[PDB]
Amino acid sequence: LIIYDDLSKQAVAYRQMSLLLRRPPGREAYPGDVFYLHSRLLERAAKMNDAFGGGSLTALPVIETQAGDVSAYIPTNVISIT
Amino acid sequence: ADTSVDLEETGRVLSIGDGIARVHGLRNVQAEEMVEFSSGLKGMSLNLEPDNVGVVVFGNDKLIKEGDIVKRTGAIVDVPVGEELLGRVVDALGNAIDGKGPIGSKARRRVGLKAPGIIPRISVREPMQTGIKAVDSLVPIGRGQRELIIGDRQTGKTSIAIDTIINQKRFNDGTDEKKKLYCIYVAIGQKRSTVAQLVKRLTDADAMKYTIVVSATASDAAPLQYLAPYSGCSMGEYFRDNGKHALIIYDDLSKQAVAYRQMSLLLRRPPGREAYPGDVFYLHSRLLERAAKMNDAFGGGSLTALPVIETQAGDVSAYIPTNVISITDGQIFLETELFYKGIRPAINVGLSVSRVGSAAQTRAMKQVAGTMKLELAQYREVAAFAQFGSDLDAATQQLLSRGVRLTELLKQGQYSPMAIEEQVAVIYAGVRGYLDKLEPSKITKFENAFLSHVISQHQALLGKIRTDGKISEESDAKLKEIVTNFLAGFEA
Amino acid sequence: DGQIFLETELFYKGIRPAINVGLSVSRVGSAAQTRAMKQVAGTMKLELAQYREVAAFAQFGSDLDAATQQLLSRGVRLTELL
Amino acid sequence: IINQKRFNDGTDEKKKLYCIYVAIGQKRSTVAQLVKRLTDADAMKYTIVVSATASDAAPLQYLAPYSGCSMGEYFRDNGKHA
Amino acid sequence: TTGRIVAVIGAVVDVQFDEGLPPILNALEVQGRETRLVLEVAQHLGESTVRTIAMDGTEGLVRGQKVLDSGAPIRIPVGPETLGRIMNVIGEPIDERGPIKTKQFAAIHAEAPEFVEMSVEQEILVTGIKVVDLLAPYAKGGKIGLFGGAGVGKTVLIMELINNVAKAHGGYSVFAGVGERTREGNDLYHEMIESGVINLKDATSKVALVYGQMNEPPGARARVALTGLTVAEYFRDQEGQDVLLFIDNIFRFTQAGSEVSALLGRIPSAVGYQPTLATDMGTMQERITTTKKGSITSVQAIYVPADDLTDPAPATTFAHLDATTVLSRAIAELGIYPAVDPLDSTSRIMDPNIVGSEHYDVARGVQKILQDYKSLQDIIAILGMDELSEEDKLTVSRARKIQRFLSQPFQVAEVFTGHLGKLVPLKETIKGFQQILAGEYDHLPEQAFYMVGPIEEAVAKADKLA
Amino acid sequence: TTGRIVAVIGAVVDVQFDEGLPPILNALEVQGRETRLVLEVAQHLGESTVRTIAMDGTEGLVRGQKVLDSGAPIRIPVGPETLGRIMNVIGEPIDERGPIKTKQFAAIHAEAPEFVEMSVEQEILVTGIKVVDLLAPYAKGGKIGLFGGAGVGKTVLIMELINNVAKAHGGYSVFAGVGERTREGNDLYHEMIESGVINLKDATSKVALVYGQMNEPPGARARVALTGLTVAEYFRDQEGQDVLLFIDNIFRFTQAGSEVSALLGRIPSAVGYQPTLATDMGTMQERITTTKKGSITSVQAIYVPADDLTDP
Ligand SMILES: Nc1ncnc2c1ncn2[C@@H]1O[C@H](COP(=O)(O)OP(=O)(O)NP(=O)(O)O)[C@@H](O)[C@H]1O
Ligand SMILES: Nc1ncnc2c1ncn2[C@@H]1O[C@H](COP(=O)(O)OP(=O)(O)NP(=O)(O)O)[C@@H](O)[C@H]1O
Ligand SMILES: [Mg+2]
Ligand SMILES: [Mg+2]
Repeated sequence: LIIYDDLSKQAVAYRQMSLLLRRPPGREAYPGDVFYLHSRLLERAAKMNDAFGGGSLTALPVIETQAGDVSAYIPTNVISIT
Repeated sequence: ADTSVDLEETGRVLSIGDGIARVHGLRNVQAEEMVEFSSGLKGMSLNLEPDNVGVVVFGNDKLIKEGDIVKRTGAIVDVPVGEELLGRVVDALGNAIDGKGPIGSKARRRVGLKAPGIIPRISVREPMQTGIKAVDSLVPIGRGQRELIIGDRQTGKTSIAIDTIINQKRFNDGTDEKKKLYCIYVAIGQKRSTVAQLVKRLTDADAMKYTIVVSATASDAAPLQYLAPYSGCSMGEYFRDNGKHALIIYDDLSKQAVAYRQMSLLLRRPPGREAYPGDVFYLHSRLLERAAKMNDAFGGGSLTALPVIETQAGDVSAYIPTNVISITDGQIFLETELFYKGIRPAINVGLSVSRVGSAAQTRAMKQVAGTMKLELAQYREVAAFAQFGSDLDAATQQLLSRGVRLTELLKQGQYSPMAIEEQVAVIYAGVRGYLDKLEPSKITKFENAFLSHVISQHQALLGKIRTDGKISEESDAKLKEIVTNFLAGFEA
Repeated sequence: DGQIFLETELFYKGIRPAINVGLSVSRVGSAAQTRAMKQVAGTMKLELAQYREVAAFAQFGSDLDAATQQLLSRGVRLTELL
Repeated sequence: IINQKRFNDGTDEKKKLYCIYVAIGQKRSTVAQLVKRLTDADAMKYTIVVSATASDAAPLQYLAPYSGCSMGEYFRDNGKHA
Repeated sequence: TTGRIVAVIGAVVDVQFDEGLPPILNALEVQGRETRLVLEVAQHLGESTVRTIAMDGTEGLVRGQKVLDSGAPIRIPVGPETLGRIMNVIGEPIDERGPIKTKQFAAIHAEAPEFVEMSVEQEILVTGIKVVDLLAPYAKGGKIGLFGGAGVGKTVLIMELINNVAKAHGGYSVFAGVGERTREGNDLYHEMIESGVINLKDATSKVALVYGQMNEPPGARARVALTGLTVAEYFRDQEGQDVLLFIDNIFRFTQAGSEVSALLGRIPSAVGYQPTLATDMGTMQERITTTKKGSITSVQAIYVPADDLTDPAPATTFAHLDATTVLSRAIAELGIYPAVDPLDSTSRIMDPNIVGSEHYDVARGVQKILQDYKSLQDIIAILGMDELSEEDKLTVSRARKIQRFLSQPFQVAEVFTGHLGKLVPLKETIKGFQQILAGEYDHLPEQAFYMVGPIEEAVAKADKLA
Repeated sequence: TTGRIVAVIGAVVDVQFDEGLPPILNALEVQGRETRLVLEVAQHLGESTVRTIAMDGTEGLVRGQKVLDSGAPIRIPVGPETLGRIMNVIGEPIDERGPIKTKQFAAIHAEAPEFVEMSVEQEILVTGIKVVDLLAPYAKGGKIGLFGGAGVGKTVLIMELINNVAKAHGGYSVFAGVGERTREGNDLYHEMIESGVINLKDATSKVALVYGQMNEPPGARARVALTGLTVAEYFRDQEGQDVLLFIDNIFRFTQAGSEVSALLGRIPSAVGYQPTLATDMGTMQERITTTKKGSITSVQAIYVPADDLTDP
């Protein structure tokens, strides 16, 4: 069982690099592949069949919202991701 | 040094993508001069730079590579015009898309022309008949005038246009050239099925014969959608400048707006209000000015415009809608709250006004619509209270009675337009009280009944309003005759 | 070192100068006043701030103990005086 | 500015308050009504009026607050109150 | 000397002069054109190149086409010989009656009158419009701004105002159509010929017309306001009279600027506007003024985009004004006309020392009774009127009667609202609203005050309802 | 021909050909990699360079690596033996069940039906379900918005629709999962076999599955809705069926395309969306209509953001 505390803060840490590598900015200054940053991280959690040992990884992302706004770009990403 | 390719009449293309093609050479092309590509595709020379020509592509950018040979045409973006288009469906450029061979075009006109100045005009006077009761009575449109259809999606916008087009056949079936009306329907950003299902409907109503359809649907390239209205506008101006009367319908400018916003943002022009470029007002300003009513010295021809605007959730204060309010000579609002209620056409009477269209209404209509507009505001004088039956006053309970009948009467079926005298006859019914007794549940049924009766039996009485353009004391009393005995006979 | 805020509502309601007693402040305070002004304005600002609040809360028809009637009577008079 | 007439028409020298009214990007006619108003009330005499009105180029309007603040600084540094 | 076009983007043209480079604001002439395409210089780009903003359509321009400096900014006819004549931005007449014959010409670019030249006289101008003359009354030779969103009542109000003041005026009048509808000129021209203010047979003509409607390209709309006000400038300085200047629409000046600013090579400001909005408006607006040599009464209708009164365009325009009359859609949709917001409109003249303390105390009373009604409007919005106190129930009832007594049937409104137009004398307006405030009419119904002239017509209107 | 990698930036790769250039939208094969990598030409930057958008991870890429133009857009297996198969955006079978042996391969891009090939008739696709056919009838060759996700048996309604079209009209269906969660992909797979529509033994299958999973780059999520549409387009024109096309979910197709336009470097439009939004929608949604040969009727699951219907 893994707990990413938190993904909103990794999203900030990624954004910095893109903006400074001079990749195009989007909504809230986030690059195009920030959905893609979290989509490939959280799909990695799965439950394998007895064919592959039957083991499992279970994911628990944390997202910090401001003023309860779950419609902010990053939260909107992770809500659909999960 | 050279014995082959020229750089004065030819280009090379330095880069292609984002819609624009940077062209190398073209030394003697003009601003907004049409150009050709090695793949048959045509472009507009929008930018003239020291080291390149910026060309807008009227089609799929995938067909163009770096190194393609670009050729001049010399003519500034022009379109095939004339009468050889009536009954045809063409693209934004003017090419036949109905597969019925080519146009036999004997004339061409520029897409980027200026509107007639102050002197070549005169205040609208000729009746542009919609065939819809609620419009022709309360929101009278005149020939040479711009009237806006505006409202949320799926509220009957398009239907007002088409019934007006179907309506004009009653004039074009005549021989009187000075009362006929030719039509142009410009489809932008729609579904190709919606356009195709429209020309079929127009055909099944013998309307297409006097109609030109310009189609640049959702699937078409963004600048095709951009060019489309202007192209067909010139096709309209032809009739205007010939002393004929034409009608253009832009369905719609909101979809042409996003198309041009795509162009401006791909071009990297400063995104402003709602990301729209600084000249989205201008985009619709220069176009709708071109609808005009010429004075007799200029030939007495008129271009009448009905542009369409799709609001989001009733928001008229929005950027694009407010602009078009400030372009057009009046509006027609279509509230979702009346449409999703059964009232069709869903015209907000308390918001829709036609500025220069009053002195272009039939006098016979003014005799009935004047005290209709008066009693309809007297009903709209807060009658939202509704539920009480007979628990209110005495003088105010009859205004609730009148209203709902004068409201039900304005309901009208699709694809069934009405002659101006056929309208003043059914409006006469409620406006005088000959419906006050009748159950509100029945007014629709009564109309069809009474309406086809005066069509069948009393063509003599109808012809005597039509010709006289006025409800004479003799016809008024002979009409009182008709409604009273029919009402008593009427089986609810 | 503080601000003076003016509202149209207060302006049109009659109050001129249209000073918002709640929003405006002075960071130097009584130290900027004569000992004559301090003897009459020493607690007046925080008094009227409490009055402006209890004025909009007491308009709900609730029977008011004389102690909150006293502050209501004083606040109306001092607003007219300024 | 008009309340300073008392202190400026008396013997007291360390109660003298000199005035700088700096107009930024305003209507010239308005600035003219203003200086008339002061001359009618005879307060204009102890009042410098720095003007960079709407018709003046932006770079000048940018500078006008600072310029008057130097003119105030003269009083500030040389034992006067502005 | 000659200059060659090296670049063409939109209405922004780049001309390269090998010999003697022309200065900023100079008017250039393009050769090889069917009609006079004027380019006005905006900047020097270096390397013998200038940047200019066109005065017409740029379609059909070849990279190389020769251009010739005219050693002067754009020049136009001025003086009495322009009265009864319509001209475009560059001075070319457009009423097809031959060219305009004068001796005197002027440049459409000029400095603003020096601080010394400003006037300080403040005197009221009666209009006969109740909502205006009471709460935000215009002053002779003052700056009048008519704010309004799309279709709210500007062009109708400014037309009524002409019919009221311009017709019954001794001196001359200048109208400047800026970026509005072309038929709005064909309406005004034929209506004015009819009223005699424009005379075609002789030259007793009183109004001068200049147009640059929404058919004209940005460049033309950008400078056409200057054209008009320059015609007005002359009648103020060179003849020293009472000029009336009318402008519709003043927004199209900054809008046109917005359209070219991008291409000029600026970086976009707020709302994607020209960064130069602040000063672009200043230098142009400060000219439209009353001086010590003459007086201009300036009525300028102001288009508000997206009903946003905070948009940099209408919000910067306030600062240039003496009287602001704000038209509100909400008011209009309540069937109140003129749709003037009686609490957002202000006049610098509202000072008991000018209008009289009797005028002032009725204006401050009407505003107080309306501000109180507006502040109760959030409680009645949910509860309904039934729930108010017996003290407040009265103030509501009066404020509503006042609201409708602020509405008025205009003479230009006749030909579609069916009601006979009305002008109300100032003593009748003040005495009118005093009586409603005094409680003399607490018995008359509200609708009796709706769309009537003097207060004596409310009494008449109430009697009708039997 | 051959081109070299000049630039690798995130999911956007630049490739320089010496001689002739691949037209915009032509698929590119990156050589020497572990699996298959496709680069879709988006722009021509000049100087014989193209700007491509990858459909898979761009790690381990060397500047100068040889890239092959396929001379055509992204070509995918089409034909009856694509039914009961899980496909990805580039045609590859992702069900580990052996390569899809179809006779024809078709490019995922193609122009919308001409004005002449349109159906002037408006007909009703009878679903067999009562609520639908009576109150909210589906238009044959139209487009239907499906509101609300799982927890009410969304998956079922879809499957029954597949069954009943195959039953009543003899027309196949295609599920295009845009932004499919891999758990939900697996779960939807076995739910279709367990119920009868996918037949792992014989050829009685009624659906073709295309999966644009979430853990795939914006290029793959933006184009999979086409890879599904093209498999459905075969059954409209080549076999003349009344086809059924499921997109779940359409919003993640819009957000996919917004990411791409954000990546290429285009100035964003209103609310952060792409400037090409109108067309990005038009060039796909206009392939879904009734032609002379057949018809595709599409059911699309919609996500509305901030429950805002005015959201672009
Ligand atoms: N008078 C009428 N009576 C009955 N139905 C009507 C009437 N007018 C329109 N409709 C129906 O209502 C729907 C909307 O009409 P329409 O002319 O498409 O308005 P619209 O605003 O142009 N829709 P859209 O352009 O897609 O946003 C159509 O599907 C018609 O079937
Ligand atoms: N005093 C009035 N009485 C009655 N109706 C009025 C009055 N003023 C305006 N209206 C109506 O409201 C509309 C708006 O008038 P208008 O003069 O066009 O304002 P506007 O802000 O200049 N319009 P626009 O230039 O398009 O933004 C007109 O069509 C009139 O029918
Ligand atoms: Mg429609
Ligand atoms: Mg107007």
